Amino acid sequence: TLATKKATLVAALKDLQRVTVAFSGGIDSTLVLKMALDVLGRDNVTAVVANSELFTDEEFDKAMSLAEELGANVQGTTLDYLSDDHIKNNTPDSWYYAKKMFYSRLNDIAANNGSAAVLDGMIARSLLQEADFFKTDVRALAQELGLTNWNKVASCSVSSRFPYGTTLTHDNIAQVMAAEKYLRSLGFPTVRVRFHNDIARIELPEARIGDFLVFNDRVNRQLQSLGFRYVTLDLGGFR
Amino acid sequence: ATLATKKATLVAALKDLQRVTVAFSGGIDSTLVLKMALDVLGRDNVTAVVANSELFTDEEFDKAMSLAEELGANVQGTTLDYLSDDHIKNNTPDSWYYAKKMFYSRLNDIAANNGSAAVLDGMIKGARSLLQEADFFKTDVRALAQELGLTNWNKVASCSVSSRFPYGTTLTHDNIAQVMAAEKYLRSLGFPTVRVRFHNDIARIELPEARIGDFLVFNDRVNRQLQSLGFRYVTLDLGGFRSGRMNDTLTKAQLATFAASWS
Amino acid sequence: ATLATKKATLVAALKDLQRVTVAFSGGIDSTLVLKMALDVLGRDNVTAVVANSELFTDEEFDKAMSLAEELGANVQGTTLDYLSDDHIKNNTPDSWYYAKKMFYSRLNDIAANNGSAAVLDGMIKNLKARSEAGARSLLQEADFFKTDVRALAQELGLTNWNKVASCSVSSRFPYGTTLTHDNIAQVMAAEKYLRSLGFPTVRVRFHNDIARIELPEARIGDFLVFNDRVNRQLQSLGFRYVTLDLGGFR
Amino acid sequence: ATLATKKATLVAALKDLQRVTVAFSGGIDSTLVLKMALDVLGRDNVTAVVANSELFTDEEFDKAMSLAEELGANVQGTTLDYLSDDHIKNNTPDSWYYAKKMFYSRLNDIAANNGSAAVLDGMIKARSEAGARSLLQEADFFKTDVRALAQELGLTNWNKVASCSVSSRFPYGTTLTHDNIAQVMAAEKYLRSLGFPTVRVRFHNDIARIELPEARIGDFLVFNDRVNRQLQSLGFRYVTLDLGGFRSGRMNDTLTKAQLATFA
Amino acid sequence: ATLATKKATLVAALKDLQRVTVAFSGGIDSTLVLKMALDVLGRDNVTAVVANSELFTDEEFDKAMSLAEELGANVQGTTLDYLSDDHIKNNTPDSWYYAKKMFYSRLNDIAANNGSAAVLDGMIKNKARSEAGARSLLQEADFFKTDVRALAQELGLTNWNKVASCSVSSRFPYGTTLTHDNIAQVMAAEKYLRSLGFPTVRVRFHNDIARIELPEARIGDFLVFNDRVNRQLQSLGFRYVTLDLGGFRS
Amino acid sequence: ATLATKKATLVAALKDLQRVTVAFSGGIDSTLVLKMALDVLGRDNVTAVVANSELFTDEEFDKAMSLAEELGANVQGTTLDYLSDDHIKNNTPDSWYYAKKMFYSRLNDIAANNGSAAVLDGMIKNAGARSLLQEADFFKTDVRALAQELGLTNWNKVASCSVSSRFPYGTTLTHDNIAQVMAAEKYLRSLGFPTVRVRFHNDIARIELPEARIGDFLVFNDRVNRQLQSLGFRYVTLDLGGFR
Ligand SMILES: Nc1ncnc2c1ncn2[C@@H]1O[C@H](COP(=O)(O)OP(=O)(O)OP(=O)(O)O)[C@@H](O)[C@H]1O
Ligand SMILES: Nc1ncnc2c1ncn2[C@@H]1O[C@H](COP(=O)(O)OP(=O)(O)OP(=O)(O)O)[C@@H](O)[C@H]1O
Ligand SMILES: Nc1ncnc2c1ncn2[C@@H]1O[C@H](COP(=O)(O)OP(=O)(O)OP(=O)(O)O)[C@@H](O)[C@H]1O
Ligand SMILES: Nc1ncnc2c1ncn2[C@@H]1O[C@H](COP(=O)(O)OP(=O)(O)OP(=O)(O)O)[C@@H](O)[C@H]1O
Ligand SMILES: Nc1ncnc2c1ncn2[C@@H]1O[C@H](COP(=O)(O)OP(=O)(O)OP(=O)(O)O)[C@@H](O)[C@H]1O
Ligand SMILES: Nc1ncnc2c1ncn2[C@@H]1O[C@H](COP(=O)(O)OP(=O)(O)OP(=O)(O)O)[C@@H](O)[C@H]1O
Ligand SMILES: [Mg+2]
Ligand SMILES: [Mg+2]
Ligand SMILES: [Mg+2]
Ligand SMILES: [Mg+2]
Ligand SMILES: [Mg+2]
Ligand SMILES: [Mg+2]
Repeated sequence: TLATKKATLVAALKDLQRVTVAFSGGIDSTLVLKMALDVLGRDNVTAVVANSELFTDEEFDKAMSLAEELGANVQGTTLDYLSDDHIKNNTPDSWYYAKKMFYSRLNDIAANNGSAAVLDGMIARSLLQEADFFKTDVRALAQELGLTNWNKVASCSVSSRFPYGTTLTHDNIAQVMAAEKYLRSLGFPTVRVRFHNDIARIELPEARIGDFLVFNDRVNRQLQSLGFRYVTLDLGGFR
Repeated sequence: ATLATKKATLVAALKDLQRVTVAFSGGIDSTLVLKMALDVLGRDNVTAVVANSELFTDEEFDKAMSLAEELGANVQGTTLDYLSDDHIKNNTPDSWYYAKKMFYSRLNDIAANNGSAAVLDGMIKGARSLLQEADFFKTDVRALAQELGLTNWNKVASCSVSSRFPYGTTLTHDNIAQVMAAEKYLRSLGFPTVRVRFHNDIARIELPEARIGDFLVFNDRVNRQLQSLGFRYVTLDLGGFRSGRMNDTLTKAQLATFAASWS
Repeated sequence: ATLATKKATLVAALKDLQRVTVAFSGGIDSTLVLKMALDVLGRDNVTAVVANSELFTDEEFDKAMSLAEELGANVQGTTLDYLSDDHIKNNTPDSWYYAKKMFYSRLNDIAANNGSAAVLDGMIKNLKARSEAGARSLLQEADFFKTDVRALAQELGLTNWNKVASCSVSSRFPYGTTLTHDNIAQVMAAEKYLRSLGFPTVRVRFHNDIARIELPEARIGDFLVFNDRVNRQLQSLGFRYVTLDLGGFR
Repeated sequence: ATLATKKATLVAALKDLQRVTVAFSGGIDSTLVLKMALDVLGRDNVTAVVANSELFTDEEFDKAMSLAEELGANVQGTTLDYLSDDHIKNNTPDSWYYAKKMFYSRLNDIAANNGSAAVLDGMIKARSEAGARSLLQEADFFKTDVRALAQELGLTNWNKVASCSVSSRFPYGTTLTHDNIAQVMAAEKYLRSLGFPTVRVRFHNDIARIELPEARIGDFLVFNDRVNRQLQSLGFRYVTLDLGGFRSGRMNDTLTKAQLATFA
Repeated sequence: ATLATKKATLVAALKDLQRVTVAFSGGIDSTLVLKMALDVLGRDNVTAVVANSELFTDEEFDKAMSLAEELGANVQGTTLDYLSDDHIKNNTPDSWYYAKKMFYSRLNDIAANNGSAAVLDGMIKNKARSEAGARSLLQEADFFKTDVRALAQELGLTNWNKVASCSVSSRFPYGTTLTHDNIAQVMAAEKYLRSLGFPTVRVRFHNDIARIELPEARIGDFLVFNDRVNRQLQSLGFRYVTLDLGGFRS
Repeated sequence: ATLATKKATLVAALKDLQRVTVAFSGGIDSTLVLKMALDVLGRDNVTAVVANSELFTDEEFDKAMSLAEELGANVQGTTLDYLSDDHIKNNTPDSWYYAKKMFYSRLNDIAANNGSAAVLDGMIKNAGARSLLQEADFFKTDVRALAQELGLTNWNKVASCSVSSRFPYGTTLTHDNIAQVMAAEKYLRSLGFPTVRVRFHNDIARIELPEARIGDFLVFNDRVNRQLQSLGFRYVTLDLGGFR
């Protein structure tokens, strides 16, 4: 039952005392943070929102507001992922070196503010995952707590827009980020502007490509003014 | 009158029954009944029963079983053999009634053995439909479900696969699986509301009209996929899913007459 | 041989016949036969005949009638009752021979009654019913292939002819399905309505209570604005379900 | 009767007249009259007149002048100011008639000054007021007889594109101006330039209401934004697409085509 | 500083007022106010008022009345005749203000007649209200949008009208006279279009023209309804039914 | 000037030349020229030459050979190797110049060897070759009018362009990369899109379509994607700007 799973989560937090919660602003880390606040109190919880080049300022700013809005003391940290050459040169194992810096930075903060653990929200401790929370358990328990506000856009590292072996730069990331942001603003929340030097190759879910046709000309000019020479749509669609 | 009066009628009927067996489909209506029964009578006085059958997907049974447990109910699966009844097997126009009889015979048998005073279902405006007795309309169901914190249920209206077949066509495991696989494939492309109507060698696909503009990119893949499942011709119904429900005043009048001409 | 030798062969055969009846479909081949008959024998000595029937559209008929007039021929329409022949009515693979037999029988009656020496059709080189009725395919006898037809038509200044290939409506019904006046009309009215929307190439395949519409796949995107009207229009023609074949044309 | 008799009637009427002024639009009908007039009376006895005006495109006028020259006729262009008549300028339901009145008046003036015996048009009361002669109609030509004789005469060049007075883009009672006429003409030309040869930009003050064949509306969506901006820069505040399309109800099922005709 | 400090300011202002009349729209803000008013003053000391009018739909009124009941408040509906004010009727750029003037006038009449010490609305930190002395307690306690959601969550509030309504006058050009008939026809058109799956829509009124505003991303799927939408809005009184090429809020 | 006047100028020039070799593409312009030459000089005094090459399609070549015979000309096929020239093969902005040199050079050899007085092509208004339509001031509208008057109706209506334009400047043309682009465009034309470019970007194909056609193309996305991948592209894409 959900009530049995919440007790597992309630009990696990009680044993840990002071915690540092890795907070993404999504529904999962939102549930963890609110449950931590409810059982341990605001003086014993630290919300950490990681800012970095591989994810959007909109997600960072949204998460920072939501943690404060949920009543947690919130702290920002900036990771410089591109200082790592594996990330900078986008190898197939970049993902690994990024996570190392992420968890290292939160492990440093937790040891430095007296936390007993770093917590995350995977379906470090994933107490939701240890308590056998499914996606549906997350929804019911959050509604029960009166939670309705969280970032519903699933973010993924911008390195996925670049081929392996391509050097990431500050300029490349900003160009892809602005292009994807413009496209979401047209009504397409799921999109990728895959970077191929002078070509942008846009990925949309195949079910959305018919609706996109009204925007062809505007997207072409906009992504050209961001620096692409050719703006194209992948016939295979998203993934 | 207000929702609170409708809720109070519901609480009162539940307490009077003491022990209930709740037929739980996973839709929003039976969820509210199940939630209310647990809350007023307690978990030891409620048995959630989910009927699994050949006419419905294992996906709906599994989803329903998990939701009943997640709400804190003891839930037991039971399997009905609808195709053992000749009216159902040959899909007569009253097949629905013998299916419902076989359904309710099974839940009354379960109720007698677990000491329940009644079988509850989620019918709204031998079994008891407390939502209907308390004058719940569809909007009342949604308001109390929101008030109660209920957010998980199957939001796609489930329907017996017999409706995909003409009256008089014999249902088989082969033709049922053929219809379900076609519907599962179409859902897997992003069309959660769809019907693959069976007409022997013709597949007639029904979509919400608002989605048919999106579908064209899949024409060739759906054609070839449904052919390998056994159809010779794969077609899209021009009237779409629930023809006439979206139409202007004159053409809903016209399509309703067309729909009555084949009564 | 040269186009000129083939043209000369055709001219001499026409001269020998003096008076002719041309089976005129409006297509390029009988257009060439008809124009040549006119040029060699004169308008007074040529009767152009367009057959109207239940298995083909009135639009194809009226178009041929106007085209023959435009070439300067006296044209007469005749009606065939193909469904009175049970071999046609029962839609077997050999129905088309009995259709052509009835067709050539009517043209021989017309030719006999106006004193023509032959019935002419536009068969070209690369048919039993034609020879058994004694009709002449002078383009085929003169070794005209399709490019010879185009070459002589260009030389004659012919530029207007019916470019739409006609097909008997019986292809809308599966083999063994009985043709009736009502089910033929139902398919014809349906296809005529769909063409009127801007789809000149279309098929309404008959499957009793199901209409299965075939469109060129490149046109299906345009069709969506018409879904509801086509659905209701074809139900009012008697179908229970109106469907679009996901496979497209043929 | 027979085609040969209809041609003879036409030839004789031409001979009885001896000198004519032929109203030449460039269409097939006035092309046939002009060719027959030349053949019977000779170029010195035929004057081709092409009327230019604000209610039609410059392309069609220039096209007609060249076509008459191609037939070997002495041709005169004349310009009409239809907007000087208040019925035309204020677009009343009878505006068309006063347009023809001004048209036939100007051609009669030309014919009287060059010594023609009649004005000829290619029609198959403004003519009975002016004295205009429709010799094809007096000889009972139908449309196919016009086609037969044009082919028989070896005519192959004429304007096959249907022209329509731009006054039809304006509601009755709306004042035509040089500006709003040019505004409508510029809009339709832009839409034709995108690949839409059958189109109307109906004028509704600050609104443009575009009529397209419905089979084209799906492809048109790729141009929405460019059309919106282009027609706004021509002076419309709102650029809209008629949901009923070009010639509403002509492509509707029987029930809803009679309900669309009832509403109108 | 903190939500708690802001909540405290609001609670004290509520206590100081003892008895209040709450202007309840059904939205999140006035939902927060009404819940705070009920929790602090008790159900006998708060009157929830939902304004019904021609410039808004019966559906939003029915939702707000029902929502106020769900919160456990005594709620009373009142009807405003916005069209009685000629500034509103002739839709000048100042129509909005004369509407709010009439609104706050009616709420003061109710509050004075039930013995309330103030009318409360749900204005937050982010006009004709101050020209009536109505109190925006969330605004005085410096509630921003995040504070409203933060406190609503803490109070267990999850149910409110999430669809922001908009006065139907925005469908009419400045200088256009609003009538009972043209308001109702614009409202029925938008309702019919919402019923097709377009919750964000505008039917702009231009006498005999309806100019429909849709999000551009929806227009590809909308084509399947063109003819039905065309005939439906003509049956409502439009002579022409059109789609704005610029989309929603062009 | 009237069409009859320009045609008369054309007739006189042809008579003046007596014997000509006509560079025949199958398009409307060279079709008009070829027909006028045949009509004025007779089949014995006209040689139609159709150039086959690696930069233009075998289909357009076969169509012209058929069209020349149908027009009543003795027609000769000749094969050019544009790629044997390094300027062409290395695809610079000067490639066109060497291509035209090689083209007119081969036609001059043919014309000199059969005794023609000139090579004729179909240039219209707006080298060692005569463009009689341009000298007689034919515009596109005059070409069509005279073509109709002559009863000409059959010609290749899709405007041809050297395949080298599918590759960026500085990209070396190969037999393989050309064939890959030629197969991709042929597949696309076979679906009903006679105007298309498959622009080559190594592992990316960038398809250009007339924008008016892009709405209908969507029913083909997956098949074009799969087909152009088996031809060797990794990503198959559509240019949002459309054709040209
Ligand atoms: N900027 C970030 N800052 C802090 N924590 C993060 C951040 N991004 C990801 N995480 C942490 O890592 C966990 C898993 O990350 P991820 O976003 O990939 O999965 P998720 O399903 O979206 O979880 P969530 O719903 O919490 O966002 C989050 O629950 C969260 O604890
Ligand atoms: N497989 C099933 N297993 C158990 N109970 C079922 C099942 N299907 C239907 N029911 C029960 O019988 C009632 C009838 O459900 P039905 O599908 O006919 O309408 P419904 O609106 O979908 O109901 P609901 O919202 O409760 O799912 C359900 O409310 C539920 O109580
Ligand atoms: N409705 C018809 N009316 C008169 N003759 C017809 C008709 N249909 C076919 N024919 C005659 O029979 C001949 C064969 O017609 P068929 O359609 O099988 O071949 P075709 O290639 O289309 O020839 P064509 O170019 O003349 O149309 C025609 O050339 C014509 O002479
Ligand atoms: N600009 C114009 N200039 C001179 N005459 C004109 C002009 N427009 C129309 N006409 C003349 O008035 C007659 C009627 O023209 P109308 O457009 O009404 O019919 P039509 O069927 O198109 O005739 P046509 O084939 O000659 O174009 C024409 O036949 C022609 O004689
Ligand atoms: N029909 C109405 N009846 C009663 N009060 C209303 C009504 N409409 C608006 N209001 C009141 O006026 C205040 C502001 O109105 P408005 O809708 O413009 O802003 P809002 O930000 O949407 O507020 P809310 O979230 O409460 O709906 C509302 O918070 C509410 O107190
Ligand atoms: N494969 C080719 N073979 C023979 N001649 C050619 C060929 N391609 C071009 N030409 C000749 O050179 C001239 C210029 O051709 P080009 O394609 O560049 O322009 P064009 O407008 O298409 O002319 P056309 O209508 O005749 O094809 C042609 O008219 C023709 O005379
Ligand atoms: Mg997340
Ligand atoms: Mg259900
Ligand atoms: Mg034929
Ligand atoms: Mg005309
Ligand atoms: Mg609101
Ligand atoms: Mg060419």
